[PDB]
Amino acid sequence: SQQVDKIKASYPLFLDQDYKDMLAKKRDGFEEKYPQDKIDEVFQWTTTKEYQELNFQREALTVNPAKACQPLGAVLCALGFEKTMPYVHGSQGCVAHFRSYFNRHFREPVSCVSDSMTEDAAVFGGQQNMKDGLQNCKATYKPDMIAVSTTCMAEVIGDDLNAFINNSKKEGFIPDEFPVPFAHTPSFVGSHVTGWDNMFEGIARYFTLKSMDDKVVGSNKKINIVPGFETYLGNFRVIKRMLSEMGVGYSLLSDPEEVLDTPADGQFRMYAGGTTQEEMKDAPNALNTVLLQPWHLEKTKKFVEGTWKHEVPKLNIPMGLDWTDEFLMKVSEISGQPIPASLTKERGRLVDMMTDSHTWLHGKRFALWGDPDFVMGLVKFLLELGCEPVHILCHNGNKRWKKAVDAILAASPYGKNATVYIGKDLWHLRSLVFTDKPDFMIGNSYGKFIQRDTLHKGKEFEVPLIRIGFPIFDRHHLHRSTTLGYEGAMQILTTLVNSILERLDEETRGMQATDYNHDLVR
Amino acid sequence: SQQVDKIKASYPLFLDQDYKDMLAKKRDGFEEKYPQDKIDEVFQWTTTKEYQELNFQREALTVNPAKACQPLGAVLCALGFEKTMPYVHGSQGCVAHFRSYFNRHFREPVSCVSDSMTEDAAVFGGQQNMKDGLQNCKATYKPDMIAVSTTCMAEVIGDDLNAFINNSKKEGFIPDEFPVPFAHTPSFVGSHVTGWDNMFEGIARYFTLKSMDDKVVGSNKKINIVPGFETYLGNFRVIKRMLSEMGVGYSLLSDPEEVLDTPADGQFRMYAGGTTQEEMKDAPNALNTVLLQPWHLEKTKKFVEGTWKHEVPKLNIPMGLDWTDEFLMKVSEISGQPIPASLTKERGRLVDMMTDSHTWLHGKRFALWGDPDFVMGLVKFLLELGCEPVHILCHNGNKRWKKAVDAILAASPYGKNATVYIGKDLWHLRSLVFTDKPDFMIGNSYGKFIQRDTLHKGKEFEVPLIRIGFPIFDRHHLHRSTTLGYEGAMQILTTLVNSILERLDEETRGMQATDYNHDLVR
Amino acid sequence: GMSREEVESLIQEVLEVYPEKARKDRNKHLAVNDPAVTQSKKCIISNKKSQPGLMTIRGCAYAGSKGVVWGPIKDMIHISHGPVGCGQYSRAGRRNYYIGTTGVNAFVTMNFTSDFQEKDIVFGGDKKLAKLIDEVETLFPLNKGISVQSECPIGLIGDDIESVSKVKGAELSKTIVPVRCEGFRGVSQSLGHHIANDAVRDWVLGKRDEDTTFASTPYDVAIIGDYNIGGDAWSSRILLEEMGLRCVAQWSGDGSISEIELTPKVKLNLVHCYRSMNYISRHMEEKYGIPWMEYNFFGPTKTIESLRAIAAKFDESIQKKCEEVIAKYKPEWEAVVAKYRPRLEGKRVMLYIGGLRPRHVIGAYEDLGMEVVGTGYEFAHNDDYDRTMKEMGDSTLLYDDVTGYEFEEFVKRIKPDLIGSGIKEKFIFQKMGIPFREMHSWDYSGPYHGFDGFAIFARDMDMTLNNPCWKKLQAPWEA
Amino acid sequence: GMSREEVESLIQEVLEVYPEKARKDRNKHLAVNDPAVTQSKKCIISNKKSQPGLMTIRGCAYAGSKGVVWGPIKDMIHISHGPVGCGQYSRAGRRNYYIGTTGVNAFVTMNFTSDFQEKDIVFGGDKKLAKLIDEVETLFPLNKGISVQSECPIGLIGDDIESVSKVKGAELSKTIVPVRCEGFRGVSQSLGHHIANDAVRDWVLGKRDEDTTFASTPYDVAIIGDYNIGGDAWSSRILLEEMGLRCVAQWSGDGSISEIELTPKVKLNLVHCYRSMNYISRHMEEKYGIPWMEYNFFGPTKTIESLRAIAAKFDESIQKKCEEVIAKYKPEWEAVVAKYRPRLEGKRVMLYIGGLRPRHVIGAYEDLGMEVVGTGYEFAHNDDYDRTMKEMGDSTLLYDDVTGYEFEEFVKRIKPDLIGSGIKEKFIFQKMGIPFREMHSWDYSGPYHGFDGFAIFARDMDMTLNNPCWKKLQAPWE
Ligand code: ICS
Ligand code: ICS
Ligand SMILES: [Ca+2]
Ligand SMILES: [Ca+2]
Repeated sequence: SQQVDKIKASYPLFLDQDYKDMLAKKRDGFEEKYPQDKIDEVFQWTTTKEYQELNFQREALTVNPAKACQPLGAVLCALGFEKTMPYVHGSQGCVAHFRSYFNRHFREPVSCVSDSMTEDAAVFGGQQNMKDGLQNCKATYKPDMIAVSTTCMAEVIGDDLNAFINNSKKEGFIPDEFPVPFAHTPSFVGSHVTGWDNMFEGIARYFTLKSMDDKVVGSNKKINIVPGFETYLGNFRVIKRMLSEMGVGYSLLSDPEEVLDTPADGQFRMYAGGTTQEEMKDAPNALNTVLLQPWHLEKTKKFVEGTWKHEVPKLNIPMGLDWTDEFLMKVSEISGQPIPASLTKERGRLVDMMTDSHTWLHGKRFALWGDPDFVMGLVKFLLELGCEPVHILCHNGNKRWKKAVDAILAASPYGKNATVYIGKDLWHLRSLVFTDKPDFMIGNSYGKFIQRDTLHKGKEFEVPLIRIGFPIFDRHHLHRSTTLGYEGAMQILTTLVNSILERLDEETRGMQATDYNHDLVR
Repeated sequence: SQQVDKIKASYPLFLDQDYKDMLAKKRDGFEEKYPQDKIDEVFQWTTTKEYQELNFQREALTVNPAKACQPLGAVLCALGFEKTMPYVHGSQGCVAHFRSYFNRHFREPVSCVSDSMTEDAAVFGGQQNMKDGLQNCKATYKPDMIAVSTTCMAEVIGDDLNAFINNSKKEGFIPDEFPVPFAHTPSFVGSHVTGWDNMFEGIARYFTLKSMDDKVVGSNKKINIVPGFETYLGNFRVIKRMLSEMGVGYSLLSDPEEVLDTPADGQFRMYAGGTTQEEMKDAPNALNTVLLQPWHLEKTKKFVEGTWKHEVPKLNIPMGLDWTDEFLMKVSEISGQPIPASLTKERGRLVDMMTDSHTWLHGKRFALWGDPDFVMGLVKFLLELGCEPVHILCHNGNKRWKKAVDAILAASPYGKNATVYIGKDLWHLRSLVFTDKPDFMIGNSYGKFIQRDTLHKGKEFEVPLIRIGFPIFDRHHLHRSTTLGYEGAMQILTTLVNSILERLDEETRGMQATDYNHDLVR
Repeated sequence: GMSREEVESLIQEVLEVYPEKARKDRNKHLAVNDPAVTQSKKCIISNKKSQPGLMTIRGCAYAGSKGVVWGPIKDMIHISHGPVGCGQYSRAGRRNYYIGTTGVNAFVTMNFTSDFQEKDIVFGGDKKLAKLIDEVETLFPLNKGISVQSECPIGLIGDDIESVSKVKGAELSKTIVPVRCEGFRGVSQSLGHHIANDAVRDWVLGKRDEDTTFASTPYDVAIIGDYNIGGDAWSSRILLEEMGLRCVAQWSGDGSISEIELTPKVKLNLVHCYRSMNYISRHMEEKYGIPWMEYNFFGPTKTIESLRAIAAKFDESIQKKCEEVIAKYKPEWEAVVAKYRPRLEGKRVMLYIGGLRPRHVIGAYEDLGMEVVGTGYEFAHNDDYDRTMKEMGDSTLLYDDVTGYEFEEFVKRIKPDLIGSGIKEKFIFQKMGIPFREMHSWDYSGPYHGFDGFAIFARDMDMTLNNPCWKKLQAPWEA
Repeated sequence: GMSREEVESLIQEVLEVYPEKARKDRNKHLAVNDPAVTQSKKCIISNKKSQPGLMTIRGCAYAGSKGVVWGPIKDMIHISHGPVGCGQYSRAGRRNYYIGTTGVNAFVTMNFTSDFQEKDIVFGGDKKLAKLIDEVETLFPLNKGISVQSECPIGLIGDDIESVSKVKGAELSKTIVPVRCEGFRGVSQSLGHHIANDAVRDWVLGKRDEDTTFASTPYDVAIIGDYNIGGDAWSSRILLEEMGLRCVAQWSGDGSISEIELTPKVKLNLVHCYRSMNYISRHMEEKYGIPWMEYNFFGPTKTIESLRAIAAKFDESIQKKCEEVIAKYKPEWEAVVAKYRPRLEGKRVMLYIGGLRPRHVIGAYEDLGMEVVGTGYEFAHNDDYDRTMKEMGDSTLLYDDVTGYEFEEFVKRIKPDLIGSGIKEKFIFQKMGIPFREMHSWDYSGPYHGFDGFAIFARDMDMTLNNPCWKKLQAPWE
């Protein structure tokens, strides 16, 4: 039933007695459900050390991964170029999924096309799909460039992207000088971050590989910036803002920030902003090339160093206090521009926030996961704040990275109870947050079901989720935020200290029970 | 007792059985406490319509006010001037309180002096305190200017600030041309906002009243901006940024943003930034003067119109979509500068967020309070979002304001169940949120005890607080936020829609009970 | 609206952008309705391959199987067999509601996968799948069966998931269902349905063929093809049991394996989503003699019609409980109409959805006095188009497997008041200042089925279509 | 550290900035300790008027009455009588913890006010105050008393709150306490303590003089002057009751009016804060014959000293239970020293607090191997400075009613490792890169009293003094 002036959606409609009774009938009558004491018993068991050891002995089964696949990254990378259509050579179902994925995170349009290879092409190849696809897509959506990647079908059957695109040009499907950079991006190698590197390396190669003769390092006086797989708008904006604040000539190579934030003014803009072709062609003439997310831009680094001859500096992601300092001093050194008083002040302001807020941060224990650069930055900042990262999880992490993180933890007294996990998933993490309970999790939306699990054991066991990373599907507009620089450091600190203060208020809100510590001032 | 490796502070130390037992002893033996059943019965009664009617019949008693006193406002105003010392003529206890107040909200130093009038001066006047005070303050803290206000003691005994300051100059306690503007700021007239208005008018007068002869309207090509009592740093910053983005010459008159956000770099800076003396002197030469918070800048308006001959435009506070539009169009009109592509896009971006977020906002019911301009702006923005502002409270509001707000509510279908209350306090508000429960409260920290009260009646009765206003004492760094312009609109929208989504997650977090509606995507 | 000649020119104009091969194909999938025409094949073709590079909205056969049919079945563990992507992108994307203790006895929102790496591709994943099954068994002991939802590379590398399934099935005494729903098979989510229905038939449905212990009644029915989006299947069931019927199974929203195994014991299969489950329904009739009928629980008009059609298959006791149910909900839906119809009357809706809804929702719109001026399906066959042409007005637009470009251009011309489609369309139209409702996920709202869903549907249409945000897209200095 | 000649030169130098009149005064309020000096009046004066315009840290007599003494008393409603400021600035500012149902039977965090307007100043607020009493009675029926806390203008306009209180007191059969704590009286919070202790004596304390129905025991005590910041009084009480005593009242943290009324029945008054409550203690000895003693529950050393002194006032049975209390907590505080002392050993603290703590906390700093190199009070009298000069080392700095400018200049030179003072100082010294602990509000931590408090105190001093934030203040490119 419904009261027309107070209409109920699924919550709380299905709590009505009449739906409760019907749901009870369904269960008893037909579901053959395990008794609730047995469900209770099995629940308690999934929370134990015994279960955790069995859990960590998995070799074949992944449960609740914390990565996506390569072509997702290649798409994101491709969206940062001017009037560019991401074009994934293979099965169409992939592209539906990529699009919806980013749609839910950015709440924006995400344009991408497939060439809809089917079982036909799984046997005779998808050469025809690429000729007709390239031709179709250029004619219909009029990009100035098509940036091609691959799904696991095309990989497995061995489609030669290079030959397929060259033959598309030779038979007249697209014009000879129409830019079609590409990259094989197999979903069974690495992760989404690896596809971004592969795509970027493909585009740099397309525009520079055969034109190196006329290039001179430093002749354009700019510093190239490669952002890597980046899904906060504020990160791109902060990096541009700081560099213009220092007077530093720069080229941000893959810049999606406009096309992921077009205005609602009566018109749909399929393409906005983005790194220009001329910027990619002129990039070799930069003073140097700075990689924001070096742990998944290794292929790109090898090309930049090997072909462009740039001496890529050994910089961590510019996250937290020390690493943003290091970034800025390095930009200053390469460019000859001093760090201006405005950025010195912003730094000092960040320090000031640390000083006001240290007493609530001190010793707080976190579990956290994400992509390798993001995770190490977050670990570094947590240590700077006097917090204890306990459970550090990177599903797409590697052994070299894990070593680097372990050394970071070892340089600090706050790292002493920290373990770094590579190759493990959110079902592994769920065990850790029961067996060695932290104060909070820092992660993406998937983490909500861990928190749900912990609360089921008891209120005292609940570990609340602080949403920082990708994807965030269950809150609005957080993709507009900043994690990089002094700016993002300020935003993280604020969210951390206030998450702690909100949770304290919750714990002390009980009239005549806990509200003795319910202070107006904190 | 304590376990040395897991030390407990007051929460949760006093929940231990031996403290519980001891607290039980103290009550039974000595407190002669009312029985719990009787506390429960009286509590239930405070939640009822019958109690509300008695509650709203108060004429003499105020309980939990939502305003402060004039000189608070005068101090904030004075802090926005270059190397200025706020100086309150009267009792020292007022200044200790003013400082501490602002210290907790800003978590910064707040410098201000008293001339420490005592019972001696309550009888012979505080003329000696002002002569010694002005001299001591100038010599010790070296301001370039001392901006004087009064406490209720000085008002009641009738100290003539004008003659005391002139006699200070005449007898050589401070130089003749040392700037000493003043304003009488009686705490038993209006509120903190009225104090800001009196101080500002006093400084404007000091610097222009006798030099009007050579002034020509619009000869400097600037627009003066008077901000009113403002305690979010982002508001000052946003207004400046937008105006500079339009290429508009401006003078922000009272600009505390620097002194309220100095870096922690090894040095204490008593004074930073702020409107210069030459700026105040040259203000009459502006094209016009814009009052960002006109409902408490009435005295300033009379002076600006009557003496400077500016045709102060009839603008509301630049809050939400329509009113930021109006502000920008008025600035463009006065200045001759067009609104730039970047501001049109920012506006379009705000609209886009509204469109993405409308389905969770629609019909949500708010109770809310604050200073008149802030409250009307918030009411206006809620209406734009499709939300219903049900209980609108302004303790320092007046009848003309309430009429203006009532007209705003009648222009919208979303205003239909709204009532605006002036002269009422947070004890009045607490009754309203029981008898006619909204979804949230939007207010300052004091609101946290209302939420505590509602949760005591039952979880289904809890009204959560969303902190927007002044003071906010129980969260860190919110005073760095923005409530004005499209920027502030974006921050308010994001906080609203996520507070709704956080509360929904809380309600649906119950395993096998409510977690059917615990969606990864919202 | 538009004349037949105008729409027909709209089609021709939109198609002039394409190269000739894509143009000649596209032409066949865009029709101007004639509601007399009972043979859909006269006006429009369907269920063919997508043209390359045209930004189809279609999904794949894995989505049809795992995402749509098998996924929801709450007390089985469903394995995404392949690389990490597909399972991750579908994980908890679809609001197939259920009651359970997730991670203990129910597993719907979780993503189990084999996470294929290069060693598995080159040397096959059959030994990995076998060890995966033992791992699932140790860690999720209360699961009541497992399925293995094949992603693209499985069939391409020559893996034998059927053999693993029967070997491990025997070893553990457990139902393990191999599904060959690889994304290159077929042309859309549709073949996945078919594949999935064929896997239920072969590995599950037969299990109680010789079991005579279920105590059946004359009033036993199954809800076939309702995946309980926001609770729709719940809000449907309550009406059927108020009418005196016994709903033995739900396929597959809030669905259990036991309820699927008991379905051959019912007297009637009540099929909502014909597209997805007409396969198994035909099988159950051939094998068990169980009749089936199509129904529609969208808006009061259709619900009332269905309730009465369903009752008429039974005896008079059911037929008059029917009239009692209808009398009970009369004041509730009449109040929803009285409140909302005046707010929506005359407003024009364009739809694009998957295989049912583009027709099934039309009555609900008409019950609020709205007009569906356009509709279409990503993956329908011509038997869906037969059923649609009657439900649409003369000269309305029909589009099959619409491209992004086309749909955008159709909107610009038709200028509807309200679009209902999916997540990859919503943000596009919002920016053009056209109200958009998501008509798969219900924008996180619903249920929309039954009398209780109607009230939500009406509230939702109004909350969006008349929202204050839509007046604000022009900067006032560009008027 | 510094030679006497250096500190003495420091004083001179800082004072050169003042005009001659402020210079000659300030000189008398700043001293270089000599810990043999038993008579504080030889080295430094106190409890005089503030120099105008020097940015004193001092508060007012209202704050000493309402904020400090009466405010905490949980089951009475306390009225801020005057304009809207004062009650608003001290609403919930002070962490005087209590157990109750706020708005229903307890009222500590609420702000009740007459909100004076112009009509009230011009014509008086006596009829308003009488109508306010009746509205409190209707809306908060479970209140057990009312106080009326005069703000500045009350005395200035000639209002008669005493007569209102007797009249309404009689009509309603309720204790209504007029308090003349207007902020121009005195020179600081101090006079407010006095004024408030005199209002307790006159309107409340004598109420059960002729009531003999209380069942007393040989072991009945009251905790006088612990306002239970963060639970400090609770964390004191547990120890006294573990030692076998019966704590009848707490004045006034978690305090009830009936516990104040029963206090004349006790055997001994345990006075923590001498400054604020020596007045009433002296009264209870004169009138009731009840002895009183000072104690100190800050750190293990002082607490052990205090438990044993308290015990020795009673029989062998209490003295025995004492040694059992001490025995039980020995491992707990020893583990706190083992853990934290090595982290804080040799660190130098500068203090500036109100009227007790600047001396009372010194033993707890020393128990962690720390040195208090400087201390002072906003509103001490010379009886406080007497008790301080022994507790401080040779050549340490002493300051009374320190100005902002002074305290800053003193830190620049002394360069302590840690400064502990109030909210209006914290943010200044943080920007200087000096660790800072709030020593009124405990920085939202605590309790610090007793053995449970020590563990928190120690954790807190370490968490701040060794925090990683302090090494980051200088940009690396400078
Ligand atoms: S199944 Fe089909 S697409 Fe019949 S694949 Fe799809 S939950 Fe749609 S139009 Mo998303 S045939 Fe169900 C469907 Fe319709 S996912 Fe849902 S909404 S009624
Ligand atoms: S009462 Fe007093 S100022 Fe003895 S007015 Fe003050 S809660 Fe201080 S040094 Mo704030 S005499 Fe208590 C005091 Fe000491 S407020 Fe607290 S800390 S021990
Ligand atoms: Ca958007
Ligand atoms: Ca600060």
